[PDB]
Amino acid sequence: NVSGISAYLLGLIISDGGLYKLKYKGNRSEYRVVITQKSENLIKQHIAPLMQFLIDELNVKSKIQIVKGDTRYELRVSSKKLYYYFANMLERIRLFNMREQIAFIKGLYVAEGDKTLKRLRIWNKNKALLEIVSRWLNNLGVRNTIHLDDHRHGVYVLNISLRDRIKFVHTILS
DNA sequence: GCCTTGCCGGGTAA
DNA sequence: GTTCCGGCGCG
DNA sequence: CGCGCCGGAACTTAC
DNA sequence: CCGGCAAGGC
Ligand SMILES: [Mg+2]
Ligand SMILES: [Mg+2]
Repeated sequence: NVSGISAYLLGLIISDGGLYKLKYKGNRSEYRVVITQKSENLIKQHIAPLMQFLIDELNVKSKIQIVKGDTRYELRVSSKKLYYYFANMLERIRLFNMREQIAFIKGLYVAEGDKTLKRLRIWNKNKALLEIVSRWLNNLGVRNTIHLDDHRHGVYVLNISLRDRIKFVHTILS
């Protein structure tokens, strides 16, 4: 159970939130696992109980916080343990098994994919990350390309070929 | 001649 | 998305 | 005194 | 993220 939900959550974190090691007025600190999202409902209904499931399984004692901001809501767990659990998992991403790869790619697409489904695309500034995913998708028989989509901000796009539309949607999304 | 997809500019949602 | 701010508890 | 959870949100920009 | 434009192939 745990590996799949972890990879999915990491997907969301990487793309719509982040992992933060903080240093405050002497000499305090904080370790944060964050996912931000426009919809408070999606955070409470879908994301938070998955995070809560993981927290319980890992015996993390921190609580899930939901903080209102100007433009989005923030799901935040303040936990050194959870922070390293995800940061280490991120470093070892190349060792993911198929269940984890599929969950992670799914997270990526929910967070930052072409949601219109007329085109199948994933955006990110991290080319290296997209190239891992690109390799995974090839082994799943999903052809794709990576190109610099935005010369302003250095944002690359991973475009999934519509020739493999069906296989992508059914393997990754459904 | 239709589809796919590279390219790019605006602008919310991170 | 990121890192500032203000709290608090703990050894 | 040094570190780590809590709650907020101004500030900045990648999708 | 979105979505219009258009250039490149069956
Ligand atoms: Mg992102
Ligand atoms: Mg998003």
